[PDB]
Amino acid sequence: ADTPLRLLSSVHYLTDGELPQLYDYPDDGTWLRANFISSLDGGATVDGTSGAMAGPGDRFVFNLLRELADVIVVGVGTVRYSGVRMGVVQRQHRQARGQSEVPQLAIVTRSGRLDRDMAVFTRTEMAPLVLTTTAVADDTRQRLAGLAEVIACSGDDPGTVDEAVLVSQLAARGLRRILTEGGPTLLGTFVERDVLDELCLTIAPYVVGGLARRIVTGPGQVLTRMRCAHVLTDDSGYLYTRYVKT
Amino acid sequence: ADTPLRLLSSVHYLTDGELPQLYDYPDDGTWLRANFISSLDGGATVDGTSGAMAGPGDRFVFNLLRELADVIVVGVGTVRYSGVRMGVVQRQHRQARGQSEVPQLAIVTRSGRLDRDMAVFTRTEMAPLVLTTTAVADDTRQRLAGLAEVIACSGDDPGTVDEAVLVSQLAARGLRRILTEGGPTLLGTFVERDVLDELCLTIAPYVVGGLARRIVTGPGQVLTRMRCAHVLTDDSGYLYTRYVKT
Ligand SMILES: NC(=O)C1=CN([C@@H]2O[C@H](COP(=O)(O)OP(=O)(O)OC[C@H]3O[C@@H](n4cnc5c(N)ncnc54)[C@H](OP(=O)(O)O)[C@@H]3O)[C@@H](O)[C@H]2O)C=CC1
Ligand SMILES: NC(=O)C1=CN([C@@H]2O[C@H](COP(=O)(O)OP(=O)(O)OC[C@H]3O[C@@H](n4cnc5c(N)ncnc54)[C@H](OP(=O)(O)O)[C@@H]3O)[C@@H](O)[C@H]2O)C=CC1
Repeated sequence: ADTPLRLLSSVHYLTDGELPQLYDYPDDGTWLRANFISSLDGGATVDGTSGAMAGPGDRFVFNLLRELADVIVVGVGTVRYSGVRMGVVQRQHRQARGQSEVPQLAIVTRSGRLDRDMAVFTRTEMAPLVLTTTAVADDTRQRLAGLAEVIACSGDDPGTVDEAVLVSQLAARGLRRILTEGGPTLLGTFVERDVLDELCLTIAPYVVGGLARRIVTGPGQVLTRMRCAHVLTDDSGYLYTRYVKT
Repeated sequence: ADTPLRLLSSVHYLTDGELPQLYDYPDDGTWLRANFISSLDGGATVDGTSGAMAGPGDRFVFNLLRELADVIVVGVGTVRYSGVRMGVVQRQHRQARGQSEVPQLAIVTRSGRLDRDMAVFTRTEMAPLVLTTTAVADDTRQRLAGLAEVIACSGDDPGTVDEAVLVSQLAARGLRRILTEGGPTLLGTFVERDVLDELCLTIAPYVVGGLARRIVTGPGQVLTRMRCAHVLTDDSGYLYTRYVKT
C-alpha cells in the first residue's frame, strides 16, 4: 500500500528577502547557471520569443538571477539584447555583496563576426565581453576596438570555442558567478560539454503544439542527472524550478 | 517585500489507495488524458524511446492510468505495443468500476496501411480498434477482418482524421475515458485540434541535449492554458504533474 510518491503543496510564502537564499551562488568556485522558460510540452518559444509565456513570478526570478550574477553570457543568435538594466536597489544589493554595480554582458560567437553597430554595444553602461576563437580573436579585437573586450576561448581546435575554456576565462577575470539566458544553441553546447552546473527552469502552464523548438538545440545527446533543489509556484500554476548537477 | 511565490514541499505520503482519487476521470462525459515523460530540457526520448528516463514513481503512475482508462489510443508510429497487460488486482478494480477486465487498444492511422502481421494484433486478449479515414475504412475493414474493428473518423475531408470525430466515435462505443501515451505526431494533432483535456507529465531530472524531439511534433502552433491540478514527487527528484485544460 506504500509508494515512493508524495504530494507537493505550498508550505511557505516567500518574501523578496528570502528569494536570494534559495538562488544564491556557492561561496567558492565558478558556477554556471541557466535560466529558461518552457511550455509543458517542451516548447521554448511562442511567436519566436519566450516573453509571451512569462509567469507572475518570472519577473521576480529573472530580475533576481541577473542581480546575483557577475556576468550574463548570451549567444550571438539571441542578442539579435541591450545593457542589462539594474535599478537603484539592485545596484545597492550588488555593492553590499562586493560586486560591480551592473553585471557584465558576454557575447559568445564562433566567427567573431559582430558589427560595430549593435545595441549590445550602444545602449549600455559597460563594454561587453566578446568570447570567441583564437583563430579570429585579433582581427575581432581590432574591429571592435573601443566597444568590447575580446577574449579567445579555444581549446585544442583554434577554430572552435571550448566551453570549459570559456568558463575559466570568465572566472580568471573575477566573473565566477555566471548566468546564461540563451539561446538554445549556446545552452546546447554547455549541456553537450557538461559544463552546466544548474538549470533554473520556469515551467509555464500552456501547451503550444509541435512547431516550437526546445530550450536547447544542436546535435548533442547526453544524459546528465540533476538534483531537484526546489520547486516554487504561484497562483497562476507556473512552477519555478531549480536543478543542480549531481 | 511580498511576492506571488510559494515554496512547494512534500506534505503527504500517498498510499496506492489514494492515487486513484488524484487521477480519477470525471463522472460524466468524455475525457482525453495524455501521459508522457520528458527531460528537463524538453526532450522526449533517450536512444529513440522514453523508457530510459522512467522514475521510481512512473510505474505506479503509468500502470494506474492504464487501469483507469476505457481505451488507450496510440499512433501507428509508436505501435512499431502488444496487448495492454492487466494483473489480477487491476482486473478486479476494473470490474468493481463496471469496466471491461482489460482496456481496449485503439490505433490511429490515416492511411489504414497496417499489416495483418503485428503484435498489436497477435499478443492480445482483445481485438484492437483501428481508427482511420472514411476514404480507406472499407478496404481496411476487409484486410484486417478477424483481427481488428475498423472505425471511420473523418470530418469534412474524407482523406483525413478529424480528432474530435475520433473522440466522439470512442465515446459512442462506451469508451469515454480515454488515455493516450504516444506518439508525438498523435499528441500534436490532439493539441493542435484542441481536444486534449488533460496532460499528465512526468518531468525527469535529466538534461539530454539538443538532438531529442519533443513530446509533440508537427506543424501545429497553439497557446492552450492549463490549470495545475497537482504535483507529486519522489526521493529521486522526479515531478509527476497533472494539468487540466482551463
Ligand atoms: N525559452 C527561453 O527561455 C529562451 C528562448 N530564447 C530564444 O533564443 C532564440 C535565438 O537563439 P539562437 O540564435 O538560435 O541561439 P544562440 O543565442 O545560442 O546563438 C546561436 C548563435 O550564437 C553563437 N553561439 C552560440 N553558442 C555558441 C558556442 N558554444 N560557441 C560559439 N558560438 C556560439 C553562434 O554565433 P556565430 O554564428 O557568430 O558564430 C550561433 O550562430 C530566440 O528565438 C529567443 O527567443 C533564447 C533564450 C531563452
Ligand atoms: N516521451 C514519451 O512519453 C513518449 C515517447 N514516444 C515515442 O513515440 C516515437 C514514435 O512515435 P511517432 O511515430 O513519431 O508518432 P505517432 O505514434 O503519433 O504516429 C505517427 C504515425 O501515427 C499515425 N498517426 C498519428 N496520429 C495521427 C492522426 N491524428 N491521424 C492519423 N493518423 C495518425 C500516422 O499513421 P499513418 O502514417 O499510417 O497514417 C503517423 O504516420 C518513439 O520514438 C517512442 O519512443 C512515444 C510516446 C510517449
